Amino acid sequence: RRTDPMVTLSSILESIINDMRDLPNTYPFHTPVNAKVVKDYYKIITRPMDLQTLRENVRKRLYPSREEFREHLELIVKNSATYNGPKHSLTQISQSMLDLCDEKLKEKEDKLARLEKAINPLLDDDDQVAFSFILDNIVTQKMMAVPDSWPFHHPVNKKFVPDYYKVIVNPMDLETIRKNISKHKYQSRESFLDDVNLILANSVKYNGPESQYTKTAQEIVNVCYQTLTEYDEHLTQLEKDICTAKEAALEEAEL
Repeated sequence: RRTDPMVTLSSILESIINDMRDLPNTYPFHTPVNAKVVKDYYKIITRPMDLQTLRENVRKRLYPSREEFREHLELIVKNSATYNGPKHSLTQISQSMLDLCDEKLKEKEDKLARLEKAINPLLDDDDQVAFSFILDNIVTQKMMAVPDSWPFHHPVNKKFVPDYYKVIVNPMDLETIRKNISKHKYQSRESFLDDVNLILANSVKYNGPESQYTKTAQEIVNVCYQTLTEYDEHLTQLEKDICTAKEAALEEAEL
């Protein structure tokens, strides 16, 4: 049953690296230029690339799609253009590798498009963006409007509260939550609420259960819950559409 789409994609990329390595005359691009032999090379080339580095990157799961892989590959040709010359023999050799890569990626175009959706199912998904937008409005319109909430709007300032980060191991604030929303970190309200509740847990632990600041944090948490309830039906639909889209993508990658 379930194979990880990033493993499947990386294996195709790795196979392409090996086909490029096999090509005649490509050896100077297999490994990084040796600084001790080409003494000025890294003064000219500031983003170096070679087949070994590319393969380590594939291994490290750095590429979620064709596009980021190809970009790095192309840097091998651009760097040769710059260093050896746009029309130099070595530059035509590097281009021979880019050309083989494109041919192999065209060959596997349908499987790759499916792996790529499975790896990043919610890129430009209107349901995720709509869901994020509603959460961001709960934060800015409701949670940040709680009287005296400002000290929870941004991370605690160490300058005025110097033991904070010694006491609190997992700090959280509304600005950090908004940054998470902006990056579409939350797919359902459960993970958003983990962060919102962490704000109150930190204040119960640092300021104490009866502190005025804990009472404020408690009101921020209450308004968050009340507004989510208000919007429950609309949010359930979005959550359903998001969780379903992820699953459908992972299955079409298998099938």
